[PDB]
Amino acid sequence: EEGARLLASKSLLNRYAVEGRDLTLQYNIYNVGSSAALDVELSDDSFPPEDFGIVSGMLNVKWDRIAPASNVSHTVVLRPLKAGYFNFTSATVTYLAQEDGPVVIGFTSAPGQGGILAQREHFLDWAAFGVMTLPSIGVPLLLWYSSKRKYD
Amino acid sequence: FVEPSRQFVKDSIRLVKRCTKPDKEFQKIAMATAIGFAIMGFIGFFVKLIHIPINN
Amino acid sequence: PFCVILPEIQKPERKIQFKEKVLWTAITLFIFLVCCYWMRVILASNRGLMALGISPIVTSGLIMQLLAGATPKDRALFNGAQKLFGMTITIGQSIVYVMTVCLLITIQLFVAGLIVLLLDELLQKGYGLGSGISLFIATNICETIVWKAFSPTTVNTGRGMEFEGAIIALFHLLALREAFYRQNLPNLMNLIATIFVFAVVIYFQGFRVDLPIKSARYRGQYNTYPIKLFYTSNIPIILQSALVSNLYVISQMLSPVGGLCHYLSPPESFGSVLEDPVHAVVYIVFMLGSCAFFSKTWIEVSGSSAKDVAKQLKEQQMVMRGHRETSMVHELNRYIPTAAAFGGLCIGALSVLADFLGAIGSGTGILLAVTIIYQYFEIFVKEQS
Amino acid sequence: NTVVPPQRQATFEYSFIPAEPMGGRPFGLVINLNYKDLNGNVFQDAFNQTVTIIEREDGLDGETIFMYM
Repeated sequence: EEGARLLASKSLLNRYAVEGRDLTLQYNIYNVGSSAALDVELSDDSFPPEDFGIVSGMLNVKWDRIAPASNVSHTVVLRPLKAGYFNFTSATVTYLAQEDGPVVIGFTSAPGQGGILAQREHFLDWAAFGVMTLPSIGVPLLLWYSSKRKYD
Repeated sequence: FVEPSRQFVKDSIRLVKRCTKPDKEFQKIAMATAIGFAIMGFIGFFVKLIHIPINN
Repeated sequence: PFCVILPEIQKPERKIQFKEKVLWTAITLFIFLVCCYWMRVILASNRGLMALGISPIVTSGLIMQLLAGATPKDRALFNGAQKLFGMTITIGQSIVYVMTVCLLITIQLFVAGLIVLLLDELLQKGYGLGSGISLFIATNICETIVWKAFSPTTVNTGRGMEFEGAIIALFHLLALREAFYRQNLPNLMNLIATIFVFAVVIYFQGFRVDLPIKSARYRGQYNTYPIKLFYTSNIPIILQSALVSNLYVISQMLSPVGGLCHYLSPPESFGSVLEDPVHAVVYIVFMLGSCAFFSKTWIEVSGSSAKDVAKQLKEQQMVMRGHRETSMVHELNRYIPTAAAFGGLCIGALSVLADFLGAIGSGTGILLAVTIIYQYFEIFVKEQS
Repeated sequence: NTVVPPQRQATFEYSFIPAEPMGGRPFGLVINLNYKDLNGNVFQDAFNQTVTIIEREDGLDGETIFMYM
């Protein structure tokens, strides 16, 4: 009898979980009304094709079910290709309400950009970058200690 | 080439060292100047509070 | 040959008591303040028939003097020529108002044509509250002193009651939130910061290098020639930076806090604003450099350089204790050129400190006020034994 | 531009955050159905609502500013 319809906004949770992490987009629903909605539509219209790849090509998922039994799929597995700057553009979640029929055009677009550098040559990236140069850390100290032992 | 800059600040330093400044003397001179400034500001406040009562 | 048909006005030549000047010359400005470019207002005035009348009257004198410098025959052309431009300056602001049937509005300018012309010459004689700076201090301090009296007399509310004042509103608030929102009527907080600016400026005002000086004929008392740290009156330095700021703004408006080009703009925020320092830090760099540039060039043109001061002292027969006349310049050059460069830098830095702290008067302008009120202080102390 | 047949409903969301402080003052929130036919004119077929908030602090970090004061 009330509203509280789909609010599946894409948030900038981590931007770094593990090396080669594939984004697990998840959709949240919070509704208390006793009625039901039909003809779900999950479309990946606004996604970066260069940095994130969709599992089932162009995702166009139709569910048309309101039941605690189960759901078709809400765990979208975006598989990245290479390290760089990734943008969480948006995720299209429309509903073809059987009560009315026209598309409920709703997609949450956010300017969330994150950087993941090369894992092998954030934490692992910057750590590997810092530990890359070995001689500059030890050789000056080696010479200093040699001078100390020659003088002490 | 940046030497004139190094010159200028240094000269500025010298000026501050050469300039006479209120040291105990700070108390006396600053208090006298502040009293003068306060009384002059009070005179200014008094002279510029005459046109208000036209609206009340 | 056609300019020898206008007479002039007379002046008194007798000693006048100071009480008459302090009591009579400080009044009659209410007629100009009956009505009390909002950013540009700080130049001379606010209303766009009243207009300003501060700059034009001294501008006429500057024009006549420069024409003279470009003799009884020329003397008679001084007081007579100001009336030639007196009508031009009055209509100048009105026609500007017209561009950015309206011809009937010109009747309102009939009274305003001569309102300030009479006062132009009379105020100069006496105590010495001339050069239009007496007008500036009166209005500048007014926005600071009547600011407190505004709160009891304010009728507008907006969202909270104000007809009964806001300084003491314990019944309205109480619990009581003494830390209210100072976005309008900041009278509670700006007074805290401004008094700090008043104390710091007067401390730097007293800085000067005292140069030993003696009469070239009499043995005995030694006097000091004072070279002030600023060494330049605040008006020559701050105006040269104020005018260029006004000239920049009017140019951009014809060709900036909202919906305007924001390439160059003074920072303005409660507390601190920082998104890209490449804008904030550049503003102070250009402000400090210009002030020193303006102060350093002013002495070269105002006859206050080291070379000119020695000529003044030679004329007055004053010499250094153990130096020749030619060595006057060298000792003066030890302090005079660097005092103007550093003094202009300091006074500019005080404006940045005044602006950043958000004192009364939006920081800028109070430096002009504190100096001039100090400028007449030296007269006041010496006239009282 | 939502289209709904009769006896059915469609859900829409809005979110407003008062920049200026407010409290104990409802605003309009009037519902106007802007349905237009081929003629090209819209007929206005219009209730109100309420809004309120308690103000404690505001700014980038209001708490630290008030504590500093």
